[PDB]
Amino acid sequence: GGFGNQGGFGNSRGGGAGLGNNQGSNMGGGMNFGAFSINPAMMAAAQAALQSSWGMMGMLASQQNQSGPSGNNQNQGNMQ
Amino acid sequence: GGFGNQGGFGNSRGGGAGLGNNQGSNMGGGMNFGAFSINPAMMAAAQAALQSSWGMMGMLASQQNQSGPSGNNQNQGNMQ
Amino acid sequence: GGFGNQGGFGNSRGGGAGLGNNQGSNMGGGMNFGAFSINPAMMAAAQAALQSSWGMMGMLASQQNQSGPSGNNQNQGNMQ
Amino acid sequence: GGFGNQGGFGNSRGGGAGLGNNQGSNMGGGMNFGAFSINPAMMAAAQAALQSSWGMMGMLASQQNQSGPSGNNQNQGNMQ
Amino acid sequence: GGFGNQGGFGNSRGGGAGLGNNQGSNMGGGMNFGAFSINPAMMAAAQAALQSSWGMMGMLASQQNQSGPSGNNQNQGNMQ
Repeated sequence: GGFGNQGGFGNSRGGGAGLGNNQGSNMGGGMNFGAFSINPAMMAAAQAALQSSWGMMGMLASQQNQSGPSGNNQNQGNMQ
Repeated sequence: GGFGNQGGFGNSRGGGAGLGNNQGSNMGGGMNFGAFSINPAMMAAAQAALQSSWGMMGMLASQQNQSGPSGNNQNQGNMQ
Repeated sequence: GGFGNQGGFGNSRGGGAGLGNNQGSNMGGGMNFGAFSINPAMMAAAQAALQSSWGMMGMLASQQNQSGPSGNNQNQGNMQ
Repeated sequence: GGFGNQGGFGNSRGGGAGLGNNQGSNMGGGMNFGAFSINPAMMAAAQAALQSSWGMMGMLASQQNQSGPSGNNQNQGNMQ
Repeated sequence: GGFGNQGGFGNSRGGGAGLGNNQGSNMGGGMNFGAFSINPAMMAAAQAALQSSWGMMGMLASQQNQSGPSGNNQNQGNMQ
């Protein structure tokens, strides 16, 4: 019942793996995630823009504006 | 019943693997995810734009504008 | 009953694998996912634009505009 | 009953594998997914544009515009 | 009964494999999926545009415009 509720996860002998119950939100743009593993190796590189939105009885006569990244330089070295 | 509710995951002896129950949201644009594994190896590279939206009794006479990434330079090294 | 509800996943001795119950949302544009595995190896490269939308009694006299990524340079190294 | 509801998956001794119950949403544009496997090997490369939409008693006198990626350069190395 | 409902999958001793119940949505444009397998090997390459739409008592005096990817360069290396 009600409005906009979200239940719990991983309880009462929890188990499994994943991503769940996201409303109006953003996940990424250069990110690594590792749990319960042996000798993981991960590389990520991103040039990105992300925009998101959720509205109930709302988001009315409104506005959301974004200009992306422009004109940058970046250097990351080695890992031996 | 009600409006916009989301149930829980991985409970009461949870198990399995995945992605579930996303409303108006974004997942990606350069990302790695690894759990419960042996010797994983992962590479990701992205040049991207993502835009998303969910509205009930809402999102009315509104606006959502995005200009993507322009004119960048990026270098990532080796992993030995 | 009600409006826009989503049930839970992986409960009460959960099992299986996949992607389910997505409304107005985006998944991809350079992404790897690996669980419960032995010696996985994954490579991904993307140049992309994604745009998405869900509306009930809504999304009315509205607008959604996107310009993609333009004019970038990117280099990712080796993994030995 | 009601409007726009989605039932749960993988419960009460769950099993199987796949993709289900997607409304107005996008999945792909450079992506790998691997669960419960031995020695998987995966390669993906994409140059893409994806656009999607779902509307009930809605999506009225509205607009959705996309310009794709233009003029980029990208290099990803080896995995030995 | 009602409008636009979708039932659950993989429950109560679930089994099988596939893709089901998609409304107005897109799946592909460079993507691999592998579960419950031994020594899988997969390669995918795409240059693509996808556009999709579902409307009930809706999608009225509206518009949906897409320009595809133009003028890009991309190189992905070996996997030994």
